[PDB]
Amino acid sequence: DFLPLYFGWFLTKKSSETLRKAGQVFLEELGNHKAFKKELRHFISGKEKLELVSYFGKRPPGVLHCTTKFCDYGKAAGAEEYAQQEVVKRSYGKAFKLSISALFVTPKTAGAQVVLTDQELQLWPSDLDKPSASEGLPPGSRAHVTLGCAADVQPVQTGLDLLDILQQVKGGSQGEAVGELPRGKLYSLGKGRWMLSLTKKMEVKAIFTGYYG
Repeated sequence: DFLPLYFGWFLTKKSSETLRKAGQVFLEELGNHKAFKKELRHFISGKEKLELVSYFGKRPPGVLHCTTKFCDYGKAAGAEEYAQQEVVKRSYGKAFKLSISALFVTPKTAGAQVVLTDQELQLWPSDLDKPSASEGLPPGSRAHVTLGCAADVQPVQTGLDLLDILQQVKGGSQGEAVGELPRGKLYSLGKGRWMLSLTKKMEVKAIFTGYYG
């Protein structure tokens, strides 16, 4: 009896359209921003302008999601232990509201930061060999929605990318906002990394369930 490929919160059609459009507008605004344009060298080693919607060409086709535990049908470490928790079984098929606090972009991925409630944090995995990228950071900090990936990148990168962006804000290194977009303040973390802090947290609805490929 096998597990899904992964468990996660799957956004409603409506919420996915909303966040998807938010991400795309952000990519069109970021790519046109003069602060971004003057840093293109720290972005692509390739003078004309980069179109980020095109740059992030591998995108989710339909509904968006926030992954909790990648299971690979039970091949992944901790997959069974995770799937067996009462809270997971109990939460299966239930609606949740997810709060997105920021949109981000690196040379590798574009995504949205999810800020989990403590209830939702109960559905966040407690891995038995923790990532040194994750470590130092409050649990669930890795929670995100993938918006796009560059050609050579696997969408699991997005999470590592977000933890990286946050490792720096932990060291108070985000620095001074270099711009004001209609939705929030634009931060340049360097190394091709960008973060938009939303003035107002987007709220999205999603169903907690398992995806089987």
